[PDB]
Order: sequence, then C-alpha cells, then structure tokens
Amino acid sequence: NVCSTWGNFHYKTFDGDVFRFPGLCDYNFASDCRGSYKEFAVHLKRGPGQAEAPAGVESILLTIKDDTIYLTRHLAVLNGAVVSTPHYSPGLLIEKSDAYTKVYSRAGLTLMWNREDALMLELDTKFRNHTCGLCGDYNGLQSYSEFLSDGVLFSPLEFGNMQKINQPDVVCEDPEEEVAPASCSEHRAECERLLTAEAFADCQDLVPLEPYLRACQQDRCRCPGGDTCVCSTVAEFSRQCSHAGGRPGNWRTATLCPKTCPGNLVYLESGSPCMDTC
Amino acid sequence: SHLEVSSLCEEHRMDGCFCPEGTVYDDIGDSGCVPVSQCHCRLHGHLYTPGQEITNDCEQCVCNAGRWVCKDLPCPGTCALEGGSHITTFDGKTYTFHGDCYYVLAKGDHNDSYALLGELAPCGSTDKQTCLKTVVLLADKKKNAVVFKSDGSVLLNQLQVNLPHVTASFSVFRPSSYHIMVSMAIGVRLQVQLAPVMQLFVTLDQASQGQVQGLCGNFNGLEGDDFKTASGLVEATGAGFANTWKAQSTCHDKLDWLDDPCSLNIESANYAEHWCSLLKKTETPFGRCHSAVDPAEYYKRCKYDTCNCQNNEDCLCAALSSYARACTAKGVMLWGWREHVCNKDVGSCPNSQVFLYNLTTCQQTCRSLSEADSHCLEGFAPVDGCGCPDHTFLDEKGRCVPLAKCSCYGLYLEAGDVVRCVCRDGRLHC
Amino acid sequence: CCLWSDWINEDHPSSGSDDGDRETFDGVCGAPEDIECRSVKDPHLSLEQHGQKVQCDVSVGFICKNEDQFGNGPFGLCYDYKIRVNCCWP
Amino acid sequence: CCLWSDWINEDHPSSGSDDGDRETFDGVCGAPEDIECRSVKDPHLSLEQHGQKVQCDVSVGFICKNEDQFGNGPFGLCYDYKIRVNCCWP
Amino acid sequence: RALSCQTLAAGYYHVCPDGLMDDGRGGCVVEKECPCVHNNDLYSSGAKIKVDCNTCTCKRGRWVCTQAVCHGTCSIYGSGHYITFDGKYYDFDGHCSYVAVQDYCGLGSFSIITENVPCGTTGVTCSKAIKIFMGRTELKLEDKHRVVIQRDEGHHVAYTTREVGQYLVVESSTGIIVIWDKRTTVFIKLAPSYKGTVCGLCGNFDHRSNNDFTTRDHMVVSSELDFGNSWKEAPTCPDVSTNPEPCSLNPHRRSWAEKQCSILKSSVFSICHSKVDPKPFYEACVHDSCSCDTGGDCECFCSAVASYAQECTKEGACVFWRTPDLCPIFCDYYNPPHECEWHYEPCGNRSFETCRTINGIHSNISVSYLEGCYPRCPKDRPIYEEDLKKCVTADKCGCYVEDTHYP
Amino acid sequence: IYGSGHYITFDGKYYDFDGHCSYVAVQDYCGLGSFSIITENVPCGTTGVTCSKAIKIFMGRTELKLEDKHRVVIQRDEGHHVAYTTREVGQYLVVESSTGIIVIWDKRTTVFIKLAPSYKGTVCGLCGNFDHRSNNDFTTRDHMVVSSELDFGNSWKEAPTCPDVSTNPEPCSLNPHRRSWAEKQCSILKSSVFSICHSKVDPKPFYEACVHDSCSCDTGGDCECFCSAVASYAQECTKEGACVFWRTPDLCPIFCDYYNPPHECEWHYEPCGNRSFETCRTINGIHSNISVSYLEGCYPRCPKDRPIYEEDLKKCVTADKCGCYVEDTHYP
Ligand SMILES: *[C@@H]1O[C@H](CO)[C@@H](O[C@@H]2O[C@H](CO)[C@@H](O)[C@H](O)[C@H]2NC(C)=O)[C@H](O)[C@H]1NC(C)=O
Ligand SMILES: *[C@@H]1O[C@H](CO)[C@@H](O[C@@H]2O[C@H](CO)[C@@H](O)[C@H](O)[C@H]2NC(C)=O)[C@H](O)[C@H]1NC(C)=O
Ligand SMILES: *[C@@H]1O[C@H](CO)[C@@H](O)[C@H](O)[C@H]1NC(C)=O
Ligand SMILES: *[C@@H]1O[C@H](CO)[C@@H](O)[C@H](O)[C@H]1NC(C)=O
Ligand SMILES: [Ca+2]
Ligand SMILES: [Ca+2]
Ligand SMILES: [Ca+2]
Ligand SMILES: [Ca+2]
Ligand SMILES: [Ca+2]
Ligand SMILES: [Ca+2]
Ligand SMILES: [Ca+2]
Ligand SMILES: [Ca+2]
Repeated sequence: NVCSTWGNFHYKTFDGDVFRFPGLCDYNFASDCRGSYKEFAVHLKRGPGQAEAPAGVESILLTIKDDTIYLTRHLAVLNGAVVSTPHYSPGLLIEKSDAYTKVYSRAGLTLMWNREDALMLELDTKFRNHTCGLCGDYNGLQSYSEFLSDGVLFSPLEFGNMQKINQPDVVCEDPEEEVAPASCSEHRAECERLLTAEAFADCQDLVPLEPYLRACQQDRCRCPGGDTCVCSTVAEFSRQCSHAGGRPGNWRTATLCPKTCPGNLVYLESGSPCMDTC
Repeated sequence: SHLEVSSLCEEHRMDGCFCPEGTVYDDIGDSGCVPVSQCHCRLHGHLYTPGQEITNDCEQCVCNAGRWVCKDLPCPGTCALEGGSHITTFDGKTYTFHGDCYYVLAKGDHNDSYALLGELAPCGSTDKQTCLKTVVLLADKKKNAVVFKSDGSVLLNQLQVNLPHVTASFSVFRPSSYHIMVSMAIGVRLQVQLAPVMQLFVTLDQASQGQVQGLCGNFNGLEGDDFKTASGLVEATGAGFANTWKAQSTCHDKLDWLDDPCSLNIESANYAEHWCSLLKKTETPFGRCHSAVDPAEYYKRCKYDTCNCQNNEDCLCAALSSYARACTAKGVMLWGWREHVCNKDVGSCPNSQVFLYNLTTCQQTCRSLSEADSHCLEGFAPVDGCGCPDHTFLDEKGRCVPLAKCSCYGLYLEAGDVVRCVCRDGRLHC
Repeated sequence: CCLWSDWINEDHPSSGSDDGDRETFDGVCGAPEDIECRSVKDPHLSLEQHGQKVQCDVSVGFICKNEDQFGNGPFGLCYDYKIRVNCCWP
Repeated sequence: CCLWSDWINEDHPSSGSDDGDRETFDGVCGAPEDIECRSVKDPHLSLEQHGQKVQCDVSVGFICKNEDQFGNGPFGLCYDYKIRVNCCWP
Repeated sequence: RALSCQTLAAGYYHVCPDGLMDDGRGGCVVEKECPCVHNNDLYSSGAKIKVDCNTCTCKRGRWVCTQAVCHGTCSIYGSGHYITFDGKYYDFDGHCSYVAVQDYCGLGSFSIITENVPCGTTGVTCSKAIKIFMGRTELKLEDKHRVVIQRDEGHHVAYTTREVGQYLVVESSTGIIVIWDKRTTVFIKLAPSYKGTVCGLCGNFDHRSNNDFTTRDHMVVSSELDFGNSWKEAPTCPDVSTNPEPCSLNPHRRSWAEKQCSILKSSVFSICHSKVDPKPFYEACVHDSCSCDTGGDCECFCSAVASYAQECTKEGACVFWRTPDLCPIFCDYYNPPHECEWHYEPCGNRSFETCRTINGIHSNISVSYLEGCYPRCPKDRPIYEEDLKKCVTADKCGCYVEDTHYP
Repeated sequence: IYGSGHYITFDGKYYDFDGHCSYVAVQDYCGLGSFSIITENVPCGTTGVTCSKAIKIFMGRTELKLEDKHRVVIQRDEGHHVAYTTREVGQYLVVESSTGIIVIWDKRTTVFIKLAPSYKGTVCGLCGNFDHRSNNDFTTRDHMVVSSELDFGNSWKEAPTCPDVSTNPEPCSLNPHRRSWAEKQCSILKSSVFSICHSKVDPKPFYEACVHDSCSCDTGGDCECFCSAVASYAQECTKEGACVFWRTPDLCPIFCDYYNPPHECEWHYEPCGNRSFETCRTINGIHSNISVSYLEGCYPRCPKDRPIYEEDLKKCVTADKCGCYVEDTHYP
C-alpha cells in the first residue's frame, strides 16, 4: 500500500493511522528491518521551519541496496554525481516532471514528491512484517503494533521521537508536549461541505472520509487567515482518489486555492502525463 | 654488502676495471676494493665504523665486518584492550571480538598467581556496539578481588576504598582523575583509562614469557599460536578462540561479523572520513609520528569505531588518543595534538593548574615528598590531564601554591607551625 | 568582435590532484570580460541552486575545494563544472 | 632554517591535459631560493644528459612541451620529471 | 558450581547436579565422556581429526595430538603480498630481483629468486618470473613453461617437473618444492630439515615470527620497506619509499572491485568462514582489482578468489564457486573429440593411477587439493601418462630418464 | 547494435553514435503503426561512450522488456495477445513474433533485429527504413535527410530533456595506457586463426570496434568487452560458411559441462551451432521462420532412452512427459 506525509505535519501509515508529528530534525520514514539484509531505507529531513502554515521538506535520503539517492528541491544526486533526468539505469528510473520527482526501483519501491511538502511511498506486498519506519509496520493491522507495543499506548509525539536519526555533529532538540488544545469541532461543517463536493464522486467508495476530515480539523484552527492548510489536505484527498483508480474533477476555483501555469496551460486533476509535443 | 655473488653468476667474462684476489669492493662507502674487515655498516643513514655499538629496540648490536652482531636485552610486553572490542595480544596479533560475558584476559598458570577479568558487554543498541565495563583483578593467591567500575569507584572486596592505596604486594594510584595506575610485585602493571571510553593496558615483564593464558595470548614470540585454546588446537577466528575463555558458563557463544560499519551508515561515513584522515596527512601534528608508527592500521580502526558506535565523537577521540599513546612509547611525544579535534575538555581545568601532556605519578603533593621513596612507581607511561607547571607543587586542596608555603605533612599542617621543626619549603628541619 | 569562447571542462572531481575542481582560461585568452559558471550534467542550474560554495570570477577562474563541501550533503564532493570566457578581438 | 622540500611528481606525460609535463611549487612555498630538476626513473642524470629541451627555474617552475620534442628521438614524448624547492623559514 | 565442558580451564569465578556437567550438546555428562570443540564443530570422545601432518584424538574434553614436524610454506601472490614460513603477512611493492629463499645466509646449497615488475600504472608490482638455483642446475619459470639452463656435468640433483591441475609443480630430492599457478602466485615448501637455516623475504623458518624482518646484514628492523629493500639483487635498483594505494589512485575502479570481491564474505563460502579467516583475502582482492588498469582485470580477480578457495579445500571444506558467468573454466577442451574424460574437479580430491606411480614413484607432499581439470581414464587403458596428457595402456607409456619423456 | 555504440542499418550502413537516453531503434509509427523497439543506452566507462543495456519491445499493447539477463512481461492485454515466443538458443535469448518481428539478444549489449520482407519501406528509427537504398538512412524524425551522424541520432531520443551529443569520444586517446593491451588482444581477428574467413567477411570494421571497446571498459570487467567483439566476427564467419574454433582455456573460456547431470556428459560446446536435434516443440510441428543454427553456445546431445530436449527447464525428457506450452508458459 501507500505511506504518505503532507500539509502541516500530517502523516499516514501503511495501515491508516493519520496523526500529526511536528518534529523538525531528521527522521526515518520507512526502512527494511528484516535483520539479515536491508533492502532499502528512506530518511526524511524536515526543514528549519518555514512558517506557521506550511511545512516543507529540506531533503530526502534514499539508499536502495547498493547506491544512495539524494533529492533536494533543485537537483537529484546519485552516488555523489548530479544526474540529468530522466535516468534509465537497469534497476532504477529517476524522472522529474514539472510537478513531481519520481523514483522507480525494481525492489518494489516507488517514491513521488512534489518539491515542497507532500511525500508518498509505495511498497509491494513482499515487505510485509518487515518495515520499521515512521510509516509503521506493514502487517495490515490498524494501530495494533505501532502504538500499543507492550500494553502501553504510545502518543504520536513519542512515536515520532523514537524514529529519529542521530547525526554525528549536530544536536537537535525534540519538540516538547504542547498543552492539549480544544478539539476543533467548530469547523466540521466546513470540512464536510468542502471535501464531499461533486468533483469527488467516484472516490467515496475507494478512500475513507473520517481520517482526511479529522486532519482537516486542525488545519482550519491552527492555520488562521489565509487558506493554505486546508488545500493541502483536499489536495491529498484528490491524490488518494487518483491512486486507487478513480478520477476526480476540478475543484480549484478562482477563490479556492488557484494555481497558475504559463501560456494556455490549464490546470487539471487526473490527466495523463504523456503529451504530444509538436 | 652483497657478498658471495659469484656463486649465482650466469654471465661469461669480459674486460673492465676489477678487484684483486681478495679485497671486496666498497659499496656502502665510496672507496675501492677495500679489505673485508674495513666494511662500514649502515643503519637508516649513518655510516657506522666497524666497531661502533648501538642500542636498538630490544637488542644491542655491534658493526662487525659488514654485518651486525646483535645481542638481546630484556624488554616487556603489552596487551591492549581498546575501543569496545579491539584486542592486541602480547605478540602483535590485533583482532576484533564483540562479546557479551566476563572473559579471562590474563591469568597465571601455576595454581594461583593472578587472574585479570574484564566485561565486554553491549553498550549501544545492537549487539555489535560493545564496550568495556568492568575490570576485575584477582590477586594475592586469589583471595583479594579488586573491581574497577566505569565511573571511578575502585572497590576492594565489595567495599569502597580511598585512593592512593599502597600495600605490601600491590598499590593503586590515581594521578589524573581519568587514569588509574596499578602496580604489582609479581610483575604485572595495569593502566585503566576512563574517558572518553573505558580502555585497558596490561604490561608484563619478559620473565613471564610463555607463562600466561587468556585473551592476550601466551607471549612466546610467535603470533600464529595466539588463537591456541586451553584444550589443544589453534582456532581460526577470533570469536571461536575467545568463547573458550568465558568466565561464566551461562554466557552465549558469539560469532564473527563480516561487515563494515561504514557501509551500513551513510551519515557516519563522511564524518569518519574527514576526521580520521588527519592521522595520514602531514600538515597536522600527527605527521611527526609517521617516521616511527606507520598510521595505516590506526586509520582502519578509527573508521571502524567511528561508524559503529552511537556517540561518534567519543570513539573518534579515543582512537586519536591511541595513536598518540603508541607514539609516545617510541620517544616522539606529541605536545599539543588537541587544538582542533578533541579540545572539549582542555580549557576546563581549574584556576591555577593547566592542561598537560606529560602528567606522571611523581608530580604529586608535598605529602608525596614526605615519603619520597615509598610510592613513586617508575615504569608507566605519561598521560594527559589537568596539572600544575614545572614548579608550584600541589597543596592539600584547591590551587597549587609555590614551594615555600606548600604544606608540612600525621595531618598536613599549614606553613606556620613549629614542632623543634619549623614548617618550611618541602623538607622539615628535624 | 567580442565572441564567446567554448566550454572548458579540463578537470574533474574524481581525477586530478587539486582536491576539487578548478577551470582556468590559460591558452585561450589573457584578460576576459565575462565568465559563465555552469555544471556539466545539468547545465541550466545557477550556482545558487547547486548549494556548493565556489568562487567563479574573471580574475583567476573557477575554484571548488572538496574540504569546503563538508557537512553540506551526505557525499562531500565537488560537482563537475565547466566555463566560458568572453574576450574581445580587434 | 632553509630546509629542502620533498620531491613533487604531480604530473605525467601519459596523463593530464597540458601536452607535456609541468611541475609547480604552489601549496608549499611562495618564493623559493633554489630548484632541483631531475627525472623519476633515472634520477642521477642531468638535464643536459636527457637531451630534451626544458626550462626549469625558480620563477615559474618546470615546463616540458611535447611539441618541442619533435625530431629529437623516435618517440617524441616528455620524460617523467620531479622537482624540489628550497625555502627559508624564520 | 555449574561446570560446562568449555569452562574447564577458565576457573569458575563468578541445571546439572553435583558430579555431572553440561556438554554444550544436551543433557548432563560426566567429566570422562566430555566432548571436544574445534572450529565450531562438536566432536564426541575418541574422534580422529588430522592437522596437516598429524592426527589428534578427543580424549577427555581435550585433544591428544601427535608431535611430528610438518613442511613449511612461503607464499607470494597478487600485487605484492607475502606470507612467511612462520606466518607473517606483509606487503612490499619492489621493482628488481629479490631473494625469496636461500641458505647462503652468512656454504649454501640453493637459492630461489623472484622477478617483480610493475603491473599497472599505480606503482604496485607483481611477480612474473621465478629462478630456481639448485647446486649448479638453474631452472627458470617464465612464459607458462619451465626452462632448463646450465645442466651440470655429472652431479645433476634429481628434480621432477609435472603439472597438477592448473599449476606447475617442481619437486627436488633434497626437499625443495615450488608450486606455481603460471601467472603470479608461488608456493615454496621446504622439508623440516631446513629449520632455522634459510633467509630472504620468506623469513628463516624457526617457528618464531618476531624475527622474520631480519635484513641481509643480520639486523631485525620493524619496517616492511627497510627489510624488503635489503634483499634486492642489484645495487642500482631503486628503493621503495612508500607503499601505493591503488583504490585511492583509481577512484573509479573501487565500486567494481568491492562488489566482485564480496563473494568471499558471502553465503557461497559460508562453510569455510569458521575454518579460514576471509578478511585478509577480501583486502587482497580489492587491492588487486583496483590496480589492473592496463588490461585483463578479470584474471587478477579470479586468482584472488582461488587463493581463498584453496585454503578451504586444504582445511576440509570443498566449495564450488565458479559459474559460466563468474570465472568460467574450460575442461572439455582437452577431450578426445566427444569422448568425455576431462572433468573439472573443484577440489582435486581424486587418486588415480599415472605411469609414474605404477612403478613405485611417489611424492613427499600431498598435492591433492589443487584446483584444475583432471582425467577419468577409461577401462581399456586406465593409466594416465602425464607428459602428453593422454590415457594409455600400462605397457606403452614411456621411459622417464633425466627428466625427459621418451616414448 | 553492438559494443560501445556501433550500428548497422537494414540497408547496411555502419556508423557510431554515443547517446545517453532512450532511442527509437525500429518502429512503424513513421508519420497508424503496430510496433516499436526501444534501446536504453547508458554510459559504460568514464570516457563518454555509451552502450546498450536494455531493450523494450512494444507489440500492439503487449510490452516485453529485456533486462538483467531475463525477459519480463509487462501489460499483457485482455484478449488480443499477439502470439510471441521466447526461447534460448546457445548463449543468446531469442524472441520471435507471429507478425514477423524477431529480436536476438546476447544478454549483454549486442542485439539483432530481424524483420520479415513485408516491412519494406515502412519503418524508421536508428536502423533506417529498409528499402534497399542506403543514401537515405539518415532521415530524422521530421523527415529530413541529413549528412551528420549526430543530427540524425539526436533526433530519435525519447525524452526532450535528454541532452545532445555534440562530439564522438575517442577512447584510446583518453586512455593511452590501455591501447597496448587492446591492440594486441584484438589482433586475433587479422591473424592466421581466422584466415578461412578473411576472404568471406572483411575483418577491418571488427578490428576497429574491438580496439574502441577495450580502451573504454576502464571501470571493470574488460575481458567481457573483448570476448563479445571477437564473437561478433566469428558469427558472421559461420553465417557465410566458415566454422572457426577460436576459444582456448586461456583466451575467452566457456563452461559447458556446468550443465551436465553430475558426470553424465551431454552438454557440449558446439562452436558454430550446426546441429538439428528434436525438441518438444518441433515434435509437434512447431517451427520458426528463420534459421538460428549459427548461434554459438552450449548444446545438448540427449541420450537414447529420452531423446527429446525440453527447452524451458534444460532437461532431456521422454517424448511423452515434456509439457504443455500455452500462453507462452511451460506447464509440466
Ligand atoms: C622424498 O624425500 C626422500 C628423502 O630425502 C628422497 O630420497 C632421497 O633420494 C635421493 C636421490 O633421489 C638420495 O640420494 C637420498 O639418499 C634419498 N634420501 C634418503 C633418506 O634415502 C626422495 O627422493 C624424495 N622424493 C622424490 C620424489 O624426490
Ligand atoms: C511464421 O510466419 C507465419 C506467416 O505469417 C506465421 O503464421 C501466422 O500465424 C498467425 C498466428 O500464429 C496467424 O494469425 C496468421 O494468419 C499466420 N499467417 C499466415 C499467412 O497464415 C507464423 O506464426 C510464424 N511462425 C511462428 C513460429 O510464429
Ligand atoms: C505476518 O505474516 C504475513 C506476512 O509475512 C502477514 O500477512 C501477517 O498479517 C503478519 N502477521 C502478524 C501476526 O504480524
Ligand atoms: C612536560 O613538558 C613541558 C615542556 O613544555 C615541561 O614543563 C616539562 O618538560 C614537562 N613537565 C613536567 C615534567 O612537569
Ligand atoms: Ca500495524
Ligand atoms: Ca603466541
Ligand atoms: Ca581534480
Ligand atoms: Ca570540471
Ligand atoms: Ca600532463
Ligand atoms: Ca612529472
Ligand atoms: Ca622466524
Ligand atoms: Ca534506406
């Protein structure tokens, strides 16, 4: 299945489990904890803190079985050398659109990252009971061994600090427990009206509603003023829509998070990247 | 130099300028067909005359007619337990083990004499991140047990002791608060390091040669039989030899590990490359030792421990302080190698005393001057810690006052007391 | 007559002995007017989008030092660079 | 304190791109006093016993150009050279 | 008090009842019937193993072995790697002729010389010729063949040259044995009568390894480069002042070398991991493959993997590591056109009848661990005549006088 | 397509192109179409030359891919399924199609594409257009005949962001130290070993390819770059009527008794392929449309108690118990 992070520090494991971890240092996103031989490792590095509303990613570190891929915002580095994309070596495809940077590996790994904040990973069914990252394990059980290990229920803030990576020059402080705010239930009407629109018709049976509307609750009351946190969750709902197989419609109006592209390049959701180019 | 060439001469004869019947040609100097008993020797440079003796490592040699005649001198042997797991036996033979038990490091073979144990347990997360934790000494016909925990805390027979502690058969000192020096009358000397990581250095005389067993080998000159177990035959690997020296029967058996840690960790392997390369480049104060120590094997272990342990700077600074340790053992002392690399404790010395590189046992207080022949214990190595300069010996507490008003040690009285012995500079008028 | 030169890639990070990458304009021109500072395997990126710290001016040429790239990425090596120079002829 | 330097062999005839062999003293000293100009694989020969035409002075260093060795032997290549420099320290 | 048959000689410093003790196999065993452990295998009482010339016996949890003195072996292999007769490993990259073994040590009867030339561009050297001086006879091993030079008039110290697998084997009646894989690897063996009476780059063979760095002027030094520079044959040969690093002078060849040479630390050789230490054979293979940068580097590789697999056979673990993609071997080249007799025996262990050993002639060591192609002669002519690589009837083989085959 | 970027078109035009992208080799979507064959050229060395490391075959909606010494089926369509066949003949892998398209691959860098003569003048790509007239094989993607090898080859790249090749490298000039080995090993082709083929195949463009290939395998495994270039010449010699036996245990050895049941000796090295034995396809009428009996490799010589070679397991079987062969899959 799919692990994913997006928005203002929202996460989603291979078995659901949407939570919110505002850690800023350097983490393990998914890894092969089989024990005998590690096939892959994906290391996430949150930035210095962009602002209150967004939450970027500074760099992604990825090691597949012989070689190390280092992704930043502008360039992609394979084994210390800059690559021109697309890159076609016979176990590894690295290609760069105008929106996403994809990495396709024969080991059953697929990474896809727009270069600000949204990062998603896809693994095949070979790695079951072996993954050990912040994306949980890949057993299929909802919240079983991620949060309730030996009877004690781990909070999502102490589940994330366990997944940290120690770098041998820099001391980075873990984020402390904030005082428990009010459960923002005074904006459930706006998230339910917005996300179940007519454009999301043939995905109400594919992806659920309750996790991605729960994540919409904090994005309305932690991000006041401009709407830049609510349209990274419904932008993630229209990516989970168009990954199971469905096709969403256009929801971005001129007043609901518009996007601009030069020329007469109109923006759409669910259209093919294979363009005939004159 | 190359005598007896003509016994392997696959050439016919021609003309040219030659030697007479005897009178071999001078190669080492520059003269002609000199007699054989005027051949000047050579030894890394200098043109030694035929008869000039020299004092080498463990032997003394005299230049005979072209060849050296060497004769053995007594010299000790040193087993080291560095890092968490890097054993160097008495006869060379460095190996890596990664145990989890008490292990017999050296013990006397007769029935009693002594036994030196040591705990090599995992300290980090995995099993391959091991550390030394406890040194146990069983001395004086194995009725006295001395325990060296990894926080100081020397304790004899489950009871804390105060240092120094000088007895008839052994004595334990503490000169620099991260260094413990133990001397025995049998011929065994210990040096326990406490910071950054715990390490151990053992020294035997050459009278005990071929008369010890443990993880330090048998000390007989050959290093092919150091992996010879106590039941016959030589083992192949270090972890197969060392499972025969478990001091507890309920310990599991350990196995080797054919991996390097600098491939399993990509974030630690650039930090290991940048800082352990200072052992090999000559702009640093480590190129002074390159003529004596040959850092190519310290560089390989420096990368090993740095990529492996969880606190990477404590394994860097321990492996850089072991090249500097084994270079002062051959004369070349590195004054001031801690200025760019491991200086997180240099400036933290107290108000009067400074950071030294040649701190020894007999630079102590004026209470040590009261005995002055009882506890000095020559034969150890100098260590680096906080201490006082060339004068102004240490007082009873705090700063080190000069020699005139030091103390008069009975209780250490101040410099105003009259017995008829007026308290004076060091000595007393008694 | 102020034509640009060609691209000069006469040094590499994984070869040479200058511990980095240095490209100079000797054998072509004496005192240039302008210099262009790009990379080999992705030549539309600026020098601020590589993140490595270099100097690239008309006086001496291009200098990248591998010791300056410590702590920047996980690899710590210079990228492969190339330059043009602009010189005017009578 | 006017100790000699080491031997510097930082260039080769069958490698590099300067079409010959050039050895300079940068990274060691600024303004030397003396320079010694010898060969790698037979280091007791003078520069007049090699027969190749070079320049080797204290100002710029050592220069051998493969185009200058045409018509001299049957091979027409520079030999492999190495240098010392003499610099005084206070 | 809980003894364990492995902590007998430890001391019991810090389940089974009193009397009985654990054996590491299962239930509690008396002290008399206690087993033995050797290289991670568990041998019960009265078991027999061999160690290189001797025979041992698990008696009472300890080994009881016979005391005979075995032959001693010097090794020279790859890009300048050595193992002395007393087992000291070092590296020396010299470019001259060097004394390997001789007994003209301060008058003498033999000398073995090695000729080390640069193989690569990084400054490392490997061995390309062997000269054997026995009395006044001079052999020379050069260009995949042996050459006789200067055979003396009537003395003629009896030697024998035959080919065993992929290697060429010279033996002498005086106790000197040279084994050569026709490229760079040499094995010298001496009978145990040469104890403490030799010198050279192979040491002095006195079962004490802290004096193997004795120079030509009888001085024990601590440097690999002061010792090895003193055994050069010509005075005008240069001195080696440092050892090169090939994987640092060729950064682009490191990724291939460390991936091909990782077969040794893998599950293919996992039977030998408890019997031979793979770590100095992994480091030799990477040093050898980063430096064959002028041509033919898959020959530098396959020799380094067969130096490790030879020790594994010699210690009791036959491993079959070659595939048609990794270091292939071509043994059906030698067959009569499609009658299939030459088979690849990966660990040599087959004792067939030659036409020497049918007339009593036997060697003094066991060379039945040498990899190569071996015959399996049919049942109408089951006698292998070695100097023509033909299976013959026991009558019509040859003569073998003065080390020459006469039909 | 062979070695470090060497080509021969359907009309017999030899050229060199060292591109680093995906390139159209053959297609009939030429200005609607039924197939496409793509080559994936990556740098092999440090000098800037490239060699072919993957082949993608598009037939209708089926996509094969030849990668890592094996064939992989990708996107098998629902009910159309253009009938193809994959089998292994000697050292090579051979894909055949019912429509007339044949791809032969030595599992490293050498590819042979064959088309039935119904495709005359109806293809394009880096292999030309197959109209028996070779002064128009350098037609670019926009239907323009150019005279440059580098304007033609740069127009058949698949992605627009792939760079342009602006010069061809010279490997024996960028590696002067590898020239003496390369010109001495590759001189077998002009020697007395191949002297039966010297009057039937011109050795001169195979000598120059072998030296170009051996000066540039400078990162590892150069005795594989060599033995492939000597087997490209000896394959033409068999195809023209001259069987040459050039391999020795010191020069490019081959290991064919690896495949034997432990010491029963059936797999022999046939140096020029010419043997016609019974498989379990051809016992049921199934025959190919070309003659692949010139391909070097190890061939069986099955005994007289089971003389039928079942190919998908490399076993000699009795004529009854071989298999099924439905939808290109062996079922026991
Ligand atoms: C194996 O070693 C024996 C013992 O030295 C060799 O026997 C010697 O042979 C020579 C002539 O061949 C005689 O002069 C010696 O007297 C023999 N020694 C003894 C003790 O009798 C034997 O030759 C060696 N084997 C081979 C094949 O050479
Ligand atoms: C050899 O070529 C013939 C001629 O095209 C192939 O026969 C075709 O087979 C397909 C299905 O297999 C049919 O749809 C066509 O109608 C056949 N053609 C004719 C003219 O009848 C044959 O399949 C090819 N051989 C192989 C092994 O595929
Ligand atoms: C572990 O086994 C399989 C995969 O190995 C998986 O489907 C299953 O759900 C897992 N079970 C448990 C109890 O973790
Ligand atoms: C240590 O060395 C210093 C040299 O700077 C000098 O004070 C003296 O030789 C030593 N100090 C002692 C022995 O207290
Ligand atoms: Ca779970
Ligand atoms: Ca020993
Ligand atoms: Ca460089
Ligand atoms: Ca450059
Ligand atoms: Ca040059
Ligand atoms: Ca030079
Ligand atoms: Ca010895
Ligand atoms: Ca045409």
